[PDB]
Amino acid sequence: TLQNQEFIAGLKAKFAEHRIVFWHDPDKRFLEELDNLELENVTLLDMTDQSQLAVKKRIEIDEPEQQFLLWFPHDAPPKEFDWLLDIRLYSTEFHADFAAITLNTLGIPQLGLREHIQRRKAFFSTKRLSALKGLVTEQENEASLDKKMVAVIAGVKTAKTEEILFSLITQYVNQQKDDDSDLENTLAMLKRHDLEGVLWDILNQEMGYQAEHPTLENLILKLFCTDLSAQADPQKREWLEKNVLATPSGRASALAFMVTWRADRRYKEAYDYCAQQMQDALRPEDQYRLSSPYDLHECETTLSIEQTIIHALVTQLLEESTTLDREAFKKLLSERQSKYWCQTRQEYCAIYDALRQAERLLNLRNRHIDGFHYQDSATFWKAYCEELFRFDQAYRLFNEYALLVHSKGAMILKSLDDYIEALYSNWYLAELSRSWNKVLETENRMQEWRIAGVPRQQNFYNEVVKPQFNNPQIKRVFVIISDALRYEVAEELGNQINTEKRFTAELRSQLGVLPSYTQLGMAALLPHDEICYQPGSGDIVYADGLSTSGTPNRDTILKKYKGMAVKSDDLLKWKNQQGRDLIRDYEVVYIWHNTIDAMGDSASTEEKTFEACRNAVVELKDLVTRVINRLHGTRIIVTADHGFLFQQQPLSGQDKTTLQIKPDNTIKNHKRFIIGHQLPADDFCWKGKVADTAGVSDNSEFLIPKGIQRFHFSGGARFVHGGAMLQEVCVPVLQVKALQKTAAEKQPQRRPVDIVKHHPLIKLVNNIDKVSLLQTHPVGELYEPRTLNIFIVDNANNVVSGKERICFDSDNNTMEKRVRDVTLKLIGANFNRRNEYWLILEDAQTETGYQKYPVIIDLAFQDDFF
Amino acid sequence: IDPVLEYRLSQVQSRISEERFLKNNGSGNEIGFWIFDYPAQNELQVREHLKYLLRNLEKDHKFAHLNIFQIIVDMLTERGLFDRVCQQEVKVGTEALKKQLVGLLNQKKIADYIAKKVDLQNQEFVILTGMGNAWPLVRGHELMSALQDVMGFTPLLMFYPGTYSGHDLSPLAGIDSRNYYRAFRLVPESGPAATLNPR
Repeated sequence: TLQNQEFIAGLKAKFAEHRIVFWHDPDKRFLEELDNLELENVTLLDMTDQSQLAVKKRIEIDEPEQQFLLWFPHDAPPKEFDWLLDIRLYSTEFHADFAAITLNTLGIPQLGLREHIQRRKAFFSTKRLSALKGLVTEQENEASLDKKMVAVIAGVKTAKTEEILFSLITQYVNQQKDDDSDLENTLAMLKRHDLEGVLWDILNQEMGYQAEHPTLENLILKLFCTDLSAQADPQKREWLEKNVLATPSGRASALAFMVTWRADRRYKEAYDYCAQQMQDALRPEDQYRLSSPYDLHECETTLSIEQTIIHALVTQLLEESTTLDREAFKKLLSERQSKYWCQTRQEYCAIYDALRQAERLLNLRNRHIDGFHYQDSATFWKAYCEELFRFDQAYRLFNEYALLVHSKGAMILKSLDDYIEALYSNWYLAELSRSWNKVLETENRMQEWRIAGVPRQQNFYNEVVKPQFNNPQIKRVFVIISDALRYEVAEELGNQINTEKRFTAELRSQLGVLPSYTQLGMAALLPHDEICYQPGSGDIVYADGLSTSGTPNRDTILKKYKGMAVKSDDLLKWKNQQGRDLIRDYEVVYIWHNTIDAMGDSASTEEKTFEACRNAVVELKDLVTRVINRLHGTRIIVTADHGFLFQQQPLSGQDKTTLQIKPDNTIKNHKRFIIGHQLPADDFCWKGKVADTAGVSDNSEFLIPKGIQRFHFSGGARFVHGGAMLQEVCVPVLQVKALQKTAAEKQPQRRPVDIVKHHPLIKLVNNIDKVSLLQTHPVGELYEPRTLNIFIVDNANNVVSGKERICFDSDNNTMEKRVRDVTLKLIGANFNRRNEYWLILEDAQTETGYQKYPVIIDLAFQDDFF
Repeated sequence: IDPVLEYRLSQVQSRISEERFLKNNGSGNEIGFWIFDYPAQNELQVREHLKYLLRNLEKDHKFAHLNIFQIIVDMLTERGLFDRVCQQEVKVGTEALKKQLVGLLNQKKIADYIAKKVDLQNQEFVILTGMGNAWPLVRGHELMSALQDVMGFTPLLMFYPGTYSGHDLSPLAGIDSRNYYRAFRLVPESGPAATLNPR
């Protein structure tokens, strides 16, 4: 009834000003009431069965004053034959359809915006209506309805052109690569409701984009060109300024939008295609070519910008900037490491220390470009321990960083390796060679054995080790014993831990055994009152008559000081809570250690000692565990047996001037030395009294090449060790106590500290009794800080004692000195004697039945003792 | 009134009595056709103006009358030739039949019946009515391609309900993908030359 009153009023409102009114009726909304209709003149035309040509003719030609109400049970007839379409467009429809369902299913109840929603009649289904209700904010207007109807087609849940664009640009990145068209199906569905006009309109109102015939391809050109222009080459901007966004306010939007696209890693993703689009359009990188590299710290636009700066600096290093462009050399580095492509791809970050550590090496080279010179061995040593190993570090580092740019096969720099290596073989090594010869020529320390101030290796356990008992805690610390170490490990490992706490050190160093190979370094440190060379061992050695090699001998050297030893096969994280017990007298305890020596006399890896500067370096910024203040542990005990070299090419002339008469008692002969009796120096051999300098039971002199010259290449030639100087005999008596373990770490399970007892079995006999936790092995950098929830259990973690919650903060010395009585409360004889029982130490921070060690109790109660 | 379309419509009579129209002076040695894209909903204004122009222009020049939808109605009542070309089946089989039922009104042949209605070459022009009723299969640039078979050198004017960008013709809500160029712009879309009735 009232639907008919409003049908009458709606038809009256159409027929007041249009002679012809449509009414499509697939819903058949007023099928019965057709003649109840009050209209002056109006003729209903059910068009469905009509000759629609002859009824257009009826409407237009035949009856030019007659009013008409057209009807169908479907939409228009096919548009190719829709004679009526021009009328259908310029005229009007009576809405037999009801807006209220749509309005309230949008939320939007609004009987005004109803007329635009009526202009959107073909948009609607319950899904879109209610999704739009999910987005509606009923102070809507036609433009917000438009923007939101865009947003509704676009799948976002806020209606803003940047975010819409982010969606559409997702759909563009799809459409450009991976079998999609819902960008253009969205655009077409926008156009279906006039909204695509509103899209490319509000792309001016918000994004300052226009074109006469726009596409997301053209916008992506114009907008790429914006931040491309803002980051363009300052030497070559203008020729790339001319393909940009339609307005500078759009450029500003586009910069804030591209700053967003960078920062908000939601939408980084569209640079998965811009950097592919944006070369072959103009090849502007090939137009830029020789533009300044270090200034481009600013610009992150493409792979090509980056590769410009690469090749512009590869240029500067085949032009081979020994003479150093220092502050421009710096200008780029950290900025690139922090900038987008670097942040995507670490090998690019490596470029900037392939730079930074060459920036070292060539600054270093410049300041010491004739090699180095100082007045005597003490003043050369003084300068060495400031700096004159940093030329190892820097070369090593930057080559490995260059090679870390190259990590993915990107050899995008290669041949300047051959320049900088020629610095090595043919200059760096080549020169100071001669220079510290002129000092040993000045001094003849050969058989003139004193040097100002600096300490000596020749009597260490006899006159230093037990003299470390000057603080009342001290009698003992654990040793790691290592083969081959270019001294700068023992500056990088410590200086790159100047950041650490009571994990601590002091800048100090001292002079080693003069023949630089492993086992004579070992002998002077084998625990002793005297150091032994003896016949039958040759290049194997002793102290107190016990020897540097063979496992049974190796644990036995130490028994004179209660000790024992363990392999590099075993130390690594050598077995858990039993570590409290196997050791408790041992004034000395040993671990063997060998990664770089296993690259050395392994002659296939001598040419690969830059790969020791990789594989061993990934172990050697690291080392310790088992020491920092907790379950009591105290000091460093490792130091250099010998230094060594590396160089990236076949040798110079200065790399191999050679021997005089080799000694008959050759104790070892080697790639860079010989030990043996009666040898004073020569033009390119240093030769002097090992018997003065070594403190070992040894008559010898030495043969050493003066300068970077060399001998019989046993186990190396580009890697060598043996002779007089500090990439061979700087020994790191840095004051040290603990570090950052990864060296010598792999094979055993974990040893998560050790903790329990000071008892045979964990067996207790007082009515309340001491679990005497013998503090012996802390945390450190693999072993545990874990709070201990200590209680006795059966096999299945079921309680049979009181429980204690335990943690520590101590580093105290002398292994006999260190009990903690965690006094547990005990339950008679509940223990089933056919079954095993244990002290659970929970990880008190996760409280599982985490770990346990063996207990049996059946109390002889207190009165049996007292 | 829209004064811009009323001005452009008054320039039908101005171009007709100016030299270029009846002398065909684009190059002169040409069929002197002309172009008149107009705002698509202004049907009534163009129809009624040309119903008036049939009464007014005989003060100046010689012509006759056409009605756009009447010319179609005079030969069809529905797809019509569809219903008639159903006869093709026995003659050559179902291929020609189906292609002639589906692929309707090839526009070349629109020419002759207007030359039977009006002596086109003897007129200075012909005036249309019903105008933007264009949505059968007849298209503006196609009608302008067809009638040059029979108009001779006599001018024809492409009244079209929509736009012609100086190249792309399009009616109504945006249709067709085609151009016309032998015809001169009677008055273009744009500039003060498109709007010369100030106060």
